[PDB]
Amino acid sequence: LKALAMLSSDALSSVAYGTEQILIILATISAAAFWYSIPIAVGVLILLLALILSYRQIIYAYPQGGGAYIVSKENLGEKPGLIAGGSLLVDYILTVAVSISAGTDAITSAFPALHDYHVPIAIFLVLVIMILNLRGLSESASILAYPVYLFVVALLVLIAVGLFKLMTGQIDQPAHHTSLGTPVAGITLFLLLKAFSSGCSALTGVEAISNAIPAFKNPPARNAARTLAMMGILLAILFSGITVLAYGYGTAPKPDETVVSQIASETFGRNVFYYVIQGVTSLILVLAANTGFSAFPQLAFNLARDQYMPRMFTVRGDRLGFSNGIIFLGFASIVLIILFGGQTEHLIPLYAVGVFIPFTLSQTGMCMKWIKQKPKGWIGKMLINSCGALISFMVLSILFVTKFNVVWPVLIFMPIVVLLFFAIKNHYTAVGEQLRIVDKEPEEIKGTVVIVPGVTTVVQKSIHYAKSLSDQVIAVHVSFDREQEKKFEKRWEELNNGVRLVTLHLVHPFDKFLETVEAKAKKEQFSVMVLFPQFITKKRWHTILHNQSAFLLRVRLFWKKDIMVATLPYHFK
Amino acid sequence: LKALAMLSSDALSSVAYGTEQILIILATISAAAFWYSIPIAVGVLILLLALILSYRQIIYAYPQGGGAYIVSKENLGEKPGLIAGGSLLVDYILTVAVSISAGTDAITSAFPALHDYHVPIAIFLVLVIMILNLRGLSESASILAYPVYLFVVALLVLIAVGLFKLMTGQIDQPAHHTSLGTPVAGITLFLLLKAFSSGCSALTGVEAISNAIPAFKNPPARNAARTLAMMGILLAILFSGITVLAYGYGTAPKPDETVVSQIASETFGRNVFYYVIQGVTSLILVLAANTGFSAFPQLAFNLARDQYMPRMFTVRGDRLGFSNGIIFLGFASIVLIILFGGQTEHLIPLYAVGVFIPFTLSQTGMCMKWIKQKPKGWIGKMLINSCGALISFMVLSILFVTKFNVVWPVLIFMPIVVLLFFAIKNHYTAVGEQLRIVDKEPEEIKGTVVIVPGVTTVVQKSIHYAKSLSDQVIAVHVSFDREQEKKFEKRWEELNNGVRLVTLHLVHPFDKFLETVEAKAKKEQFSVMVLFPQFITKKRWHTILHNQSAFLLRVRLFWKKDIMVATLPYHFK
Ligand SMILES: [K+]
Ligand SMILES: [K+]
Ligand SMILES: [K+]
Ligand SMILES: [K+]
Ligand SMILES: [K+]
Ligand SMILES: [K+]
Repeated sequence: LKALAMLSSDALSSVAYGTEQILIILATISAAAFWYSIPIAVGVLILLLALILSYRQIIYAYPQGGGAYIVSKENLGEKPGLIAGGSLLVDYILTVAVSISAGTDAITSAFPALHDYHVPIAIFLVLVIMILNLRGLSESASILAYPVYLFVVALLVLIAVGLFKLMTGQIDQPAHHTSLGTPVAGITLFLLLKAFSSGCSALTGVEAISNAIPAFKNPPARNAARTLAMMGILLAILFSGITVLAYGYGTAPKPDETVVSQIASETFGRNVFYYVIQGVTSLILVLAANTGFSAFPQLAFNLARDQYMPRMFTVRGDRLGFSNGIIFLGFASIVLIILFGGQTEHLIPLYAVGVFIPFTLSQTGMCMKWIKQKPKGWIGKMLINSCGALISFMVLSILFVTKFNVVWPVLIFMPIVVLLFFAIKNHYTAVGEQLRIVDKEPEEIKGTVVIVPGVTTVVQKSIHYAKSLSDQVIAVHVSFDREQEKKFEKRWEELNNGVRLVTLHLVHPFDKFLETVEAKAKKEQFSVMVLFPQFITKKRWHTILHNQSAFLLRVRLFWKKDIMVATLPYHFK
Repeated sequence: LKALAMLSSDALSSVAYGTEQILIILATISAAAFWYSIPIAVGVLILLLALILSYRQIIYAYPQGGGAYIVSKENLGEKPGLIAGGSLLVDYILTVAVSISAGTDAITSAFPALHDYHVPIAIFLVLVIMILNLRGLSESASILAYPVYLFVVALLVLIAVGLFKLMTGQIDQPAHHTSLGTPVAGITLFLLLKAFSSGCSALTGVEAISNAIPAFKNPPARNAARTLAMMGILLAILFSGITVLAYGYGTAPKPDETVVSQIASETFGRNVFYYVIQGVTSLILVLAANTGFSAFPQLAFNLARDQYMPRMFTVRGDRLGFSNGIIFLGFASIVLIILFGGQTEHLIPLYAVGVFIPFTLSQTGMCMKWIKQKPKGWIGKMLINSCGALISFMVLSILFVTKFNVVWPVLIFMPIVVLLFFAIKNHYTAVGEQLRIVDKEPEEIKGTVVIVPGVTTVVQKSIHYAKSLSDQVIAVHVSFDREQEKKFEKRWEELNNGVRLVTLHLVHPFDKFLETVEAKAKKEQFSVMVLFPQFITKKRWHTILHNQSAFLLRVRLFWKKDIMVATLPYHFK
């Protein structure tokens, strides 16, 4: 069909948290008489129109379509362009944190008795999304694509009946502010732009369609651009309908419920249809967290090349770093939920800074790319991108110069990631310049000893493979607290074996024996090799509790020694 | 010297949380007119006297001295005796959780501005104790032994000056209840015994001196018994002094501060000496969490024998399961802090149930051991242990029949641990009966092939070791997205090599090639062996980002195949 839902779930889920909650909280904490919801909503829609035309330009200029990092690096260089990668990391961590925190704030308003603990509902929803991305690995075409349609039709029919109730001359909240003009004391243009900055976080979703272009099965232009156009107009009318209903009634920002909850409550009764609205909004915020997890590894893959991430992300979702990426994203999301509670009123400036550093850098890089050449309608596209850069930059600077008590994790976390990316690049240059040389051949050692550490079928199998693979093999076993080691040697010899054994009488005597046999290795020009066994079950749960003592301990011991180890599996059946 | 501090830190740290906070909370939530602090404190001291004489009996009967599990198993059997192990696990998890939660509740009363977030101070203190037990591994003789002395002398001089202020005829809180008699309506004997149960958790520390007997360097009897006697009398007079001061003033249980904070505040001003009391009480609660971590692995070692835990705990602190034990204890402590907040008002019945299942089972097992024989003063020791069992059992049943909204993790978590211990014992019996047989020798395969997966110094070293160790060796390398594989074979051959190569054109073609070469292994009676390289750095941080793609992926691939692998280290220098 179409399948725009895996990206529209990140886009149009912001009609619940960063729209009326944060904006109306700032307007009430000024003077408790708000009427600037409609002009700031129109200003946010104007900034949305600027961003959707700028990303139409970026998609029409890149059919490859990797947005917000590749353009920044290739049109800014190295020291910038990489900060776009760091801020997309902060945006991914915070989109799963903020989407889950607003999901719990919209699920502890249908059943408000469990609002005492709602930090450990957030960690539970992060954990079930992390599990269903790890072991389930669904990525299906029904569960990820039906609730966005249900949400759009649900909020549409709610906006229809709510504007119908606000119409036909009926008052449904007799307390109501003015309509036109009537300024209120204690309100500056600085505070109005403060509310415009904090309420600008409704449009943090178009980055998802600019960062997840491929698998369209058509020409890339004129199709994904029109998908982005439909998503932009749907977010526009949805956010405008929710803010015109919240200005329509009283709708104070109560510190236990959201704004869409109060809209549904005073619109269509307490509990008849209201439960499907809170249900579908919790589901949509959960799917937005899933889109954050799903769009992590494309950034990780675009940064693994050019030697900035660990190298393991080069396979693009063939399960190497997808596990480590999912675990890191979940752990940083959980520690941010813990540091900020299940609040979704403090994390919104963090998430907006994390999404409006990449918009700024992407627009500046597109501006420099359009100032490099003058091909086709030059000054118009240049002014569109530069004005978008200006308005995103003033949004970032307003969100940074205040709320500085919450955005200290960005100022800490960004130079750590930039310094680490520089260190990984320097390390891979040093490895590529020290390694990849032309040398000679070694001694051609022509002789190898095989060491193996009760008389057991696995022990006799491993010592048979030892005698097959080499000669002069040595069996050892650690002996303590009794006299049975002489009895063990006795029953060994007169039961099965005739091979050589040199027992001992824990780590320290073992590394002493290995150091002595390494002393009998260098001038003798003969190498050394230790063979281990491994017990392998069938039920896949007994990976623990069988071999993870000797294996882990002696593999930890077997560094700085230059002795090759080997494992032989038994595979219990 | 003496060094009783590593156990007295768990014992006499309970003068801050489970003494006046919980007891006075229950007494005020009845009727807000409490005078039953003194009789319930005397009843708790009588139960302390019973427990200290019963543990003097257990220590005098066992110079080996492993308490609360070994006596329960060897005098009750298997299905009981093991529940003592499960409840000591719940007691260790909850002693680190409750000690850290009371530590934060006593550090957000000296500087109360940071009382907004005090769940993430608890996780930070659990993490710094987990780190200082993992990598630091201090176990010193000054940092773990000076603050217990400082705490005892601090609370002693505070109790001295506070009773001096309550004396010399001066009122320091003009609101004061009655002294003798004067009953209050809304108070039953059921609620008085409820307060006795919830306030019985002051004496949850003598288990630490009953579970950590050795390293005394003397005769075991008459020395550790007198150490336990001094600890018992110190907890007795300390808890009695704190409760007589809290009855001396008003001392309501305010929901932001502790009881020792209000005692110090109305006793010796707001901030002159009061900061050293809150400092030393936070330090002592931190050291009690450290004692929980330190006394985990002795239980783990007494349960690893007799085939109930994973086998890796047999070395008794030689760093095998000490890491996994510390990580599990920290993770379960953190998830209990998260589920219950930084409250230390809900977790106290959980921790008291977790400490009063083992006291009950230990006293019942000692009673059956003293009913087996009639050696020396039979009926007196029998009645002492049976009365201790009765009073601990009624404390457990009162704490279980109410506060059932908080002790559902015990009723869930205990059959899971008992079922898992039964499953591990059954699994080791099945392994011991299927393995350890007498069989014949295999084919004596007499021929082995060596497989190794750019032309590199590590590649040429590994292929030289391959040619040295065996013949007919095969080099493979995965080839994709270009034509250079023919160029790679070309430059391989006319640059250095003359060995055999069979290239291919990710997991699926690799396991196809391994399945085909395994098909060329069985009727041919020749085995197969894959050699890997490993890059080893010097700075110890580059364990990641070098080899953890191919190693992890293909070792995951190399199950169900019966093919021995081998790693060869480079060790960058
Ligand atoms: K979202
Ligand atoms: K985003
Ligand atoms: K996104
Ligand atoms: K404690
Ligand atoms: K204990
Ligand atoms: K303890």
